[PDB]
Amino acid sequence: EEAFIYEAIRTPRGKQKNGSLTEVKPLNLVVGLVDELRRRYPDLDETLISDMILGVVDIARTAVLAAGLPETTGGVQLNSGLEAVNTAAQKVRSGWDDLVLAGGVESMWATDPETNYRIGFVPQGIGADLIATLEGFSREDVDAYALRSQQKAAAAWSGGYFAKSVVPVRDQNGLVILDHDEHMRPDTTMEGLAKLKTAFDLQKYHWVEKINHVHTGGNSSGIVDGAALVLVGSEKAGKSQGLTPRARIVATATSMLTGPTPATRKVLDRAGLTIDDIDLFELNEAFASVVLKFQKDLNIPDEKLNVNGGAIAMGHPLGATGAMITGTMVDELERRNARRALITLCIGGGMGVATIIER
Amino acid sequence: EEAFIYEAIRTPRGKQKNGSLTEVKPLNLVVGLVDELRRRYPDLDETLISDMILGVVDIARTAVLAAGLPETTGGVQLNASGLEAVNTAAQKVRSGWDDLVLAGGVESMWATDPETNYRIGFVPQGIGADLIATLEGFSREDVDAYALRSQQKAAAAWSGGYFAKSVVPVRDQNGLVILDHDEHMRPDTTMEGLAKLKTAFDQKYHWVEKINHVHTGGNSSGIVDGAALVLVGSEKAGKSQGLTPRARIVATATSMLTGPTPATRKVLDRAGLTIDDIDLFELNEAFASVVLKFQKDLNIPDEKLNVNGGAIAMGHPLGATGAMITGTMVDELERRNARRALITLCIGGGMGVATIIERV
Ligand SMILES: [Cl-]
Repeated sequence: EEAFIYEAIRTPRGKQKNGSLTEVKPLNLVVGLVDELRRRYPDLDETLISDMILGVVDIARTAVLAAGLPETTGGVQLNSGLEAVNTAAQKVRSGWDDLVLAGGVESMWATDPETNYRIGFVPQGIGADLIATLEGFSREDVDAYALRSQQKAAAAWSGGYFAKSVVPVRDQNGLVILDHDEHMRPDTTMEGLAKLKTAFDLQKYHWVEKINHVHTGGNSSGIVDGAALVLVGSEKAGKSQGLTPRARIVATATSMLTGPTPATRKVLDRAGLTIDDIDLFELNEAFASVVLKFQKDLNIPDEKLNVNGGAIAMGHPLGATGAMITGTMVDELERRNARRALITLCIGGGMGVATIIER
Repeated sequence: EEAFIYEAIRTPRGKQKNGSLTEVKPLNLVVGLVDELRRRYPDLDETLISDMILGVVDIARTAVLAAGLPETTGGVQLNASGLEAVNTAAQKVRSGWDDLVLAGGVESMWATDPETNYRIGFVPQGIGADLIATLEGFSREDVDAYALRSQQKAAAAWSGGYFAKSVVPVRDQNGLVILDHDEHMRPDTTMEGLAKLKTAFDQKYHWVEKINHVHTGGNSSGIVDGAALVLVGSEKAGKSQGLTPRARIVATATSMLTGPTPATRKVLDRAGLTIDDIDLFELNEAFASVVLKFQKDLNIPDEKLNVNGGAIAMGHPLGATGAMITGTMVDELERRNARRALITLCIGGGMGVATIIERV
């Protein structure tokens, strides 16, 4: 039993505290995606949707009720060792569930020194600086990575790449509240990044005399509000409801900011694939050094990594991350007419998840 | 891809506060079961064990490490809501990418009984149980007779030797036996004894004037210490390691105290089975009224239900419950040369889970 992605949508991402989604309750952010799916697929028999799976870093069960999904639909809420998309594929592959909604939601800690904005866990930030210290990534390296995120995000937005999947959030009278990723800073420059103050100032690594603190509010991802859902199902369930499969989930696997690397090696193993076989690599951008280390570890070509930008630009939506970056790849495989993407992030108490999809 | 159960072991159950496992750390209860699986299958390649999944009401990750399981084995903690250990393990194996999985749980020290101040176990849960008794017409005598039969059938199973293969004694750091039996059991229980007990829990159902409070510390299950583990795997994993499959997991499904009923109807639908096709029904005994309602709802024969006793007698081990009652059925199918059992419990923010196994 193969698991296919039939749809993958998401909310634009709102800045927390003083942004556009601050008054919108997380439930309503999730129910609006269900309502968009219904507009897209009005004939859909929801009796086949066995679970809504929500990552939150009783909303899954409450969301089912507020959306008016069937009472036969369960709610699964995830913070240990699992991930939403990975869980939905295993359910469907097991052959006892027919359609699953999988994704997550975030709605308002490490903080950047000048803006007081969440970026987002203190010891993670120190680890990030340790990685840069151990691996020899300079302040200019991590800033150059941040710049390329903002640039690729800007190119993706202005190029229309996200038009199909990014669903405007509207108020209870229909006025658009937010239709774009407002955390983006497309005016970002290397000179601007260099003035920013470092934000995170160990005995296992006893040869390190001093940590070279290089991460800031500009090369670490700010936390943003948002929701995302992926509709996963069997072949028979989708051909039942006249849905067109958009990608196949080839393999998934699971394995303190270094987790994505081995989970990626493992998923590649399970699928009988190598790095050369993957057209696009998508890794959540929690901190620039962590992405650079992943790239350095696996010899990942620059032109294949986070090709439409990542969380440094658009924001880190915590629980919603997995469904957002999956959908970003489902869409980008189609725009490129490319074949395979590998999507990976932290679960993540030290633990990573990696998933290979096929167009 | 079929999911098979290759082994199912469990700790005896310790009374909380004054009992035999009160100073045994929950981590050690789990590690002991791993070390027992090793004694049984010493040539087993643990590299095929992809996860340890533990329900508890960072212990799964710490368990993997303390047990010296491989660094490739991950930990999954269900405390992750709407999921159940054994059901999650089955689906992983059936998915085809995981070869062997350890699934179970652990409890180690709220509604209490009015006299001995034990725990039994959430106050409003007990009110719902009384409410069910009132709506359905179960008397105090009905709920007590149910408790009595739990004690009797557990007494029977224990003295008959039924649990000898699966209940693994807990031992101290010098090897002395700390606990080898289900010490919460009260085999001397009588109807006269149960009737003296004080009730513990005294607009949707606007036609009910007063709730008939019938639940006590003798017909609601006390919470106990314990751990349990089920080893689930694929056909090929078992044949590489030369393990003998004991049962196949036919189906499993998921759906305040009524959840097991629809989950059971659902699992039955998925497997293409009726109630007549099941030899044994095993439902966790949180409260006597809830077991009687399940039985009454689905027309379950008395001789098929909780046939070796349940939590009222042996104790409710919270997170360990699913693996313990699963193992109870793997053994009892074997002992009867019977074919199928249905194992069910609350997850359970209102959510029930039911799983059908078939003896292989
Ligand atoms: Cl890049």
